[PDB]
Amino acid sequence: LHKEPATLIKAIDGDTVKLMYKGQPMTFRLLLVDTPEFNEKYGPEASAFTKKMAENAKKIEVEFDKGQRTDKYGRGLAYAYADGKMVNEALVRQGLAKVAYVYKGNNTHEQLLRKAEAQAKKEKLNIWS
Ligand SMILES: Cc1cn([C@H]2C[C@H](OP(=O)(O)O)[C@@H](COP(=O)(O)O)O2)c(=O)[nH]c1=O
Ligand SMILES: [Ca+2]
Repeated sequence: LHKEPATLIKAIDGDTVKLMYKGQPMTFRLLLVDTPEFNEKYGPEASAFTKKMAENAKKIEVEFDKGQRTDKYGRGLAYAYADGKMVNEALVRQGLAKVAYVYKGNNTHEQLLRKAEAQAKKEKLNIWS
């Protein structure tokens, strides 16, 4: 897999963000994770976490997996990075997302994220508290 450039257009919530990619606006949904909706417990914390990570970043990149690159809603499916740090992983490590939506053929970083979820659970962080 490889990283490609994008720029932030707007934070949306914990697991979706509006980025410009190959010069076009797109909503990206983060692969392999599920944040609470804003209206749910830890939703506002998840939104804030992703917003801060994306806005503070000097460099945003997206990394598509081997399979589908857009979902049935026209959302781009990617791993997102802020200054080299994967947002998907960071959310899970902080207990602000669960590993979820692991479809065959778009699951390259599954075990990395499960290891992060285990550590968040051990620490009883946020959604595991
Ligand atoms: C993360 C992800 C979601 N989806 C679809 C599955 C779910 O369909 P349904 O809407 O019918 O539940 C929805 C969950 O996204 P959200 O968590 O953003 O709601 O997005 C994919 O198709 N591929 C994916 O990789
Ligand atoms: Ca969600």
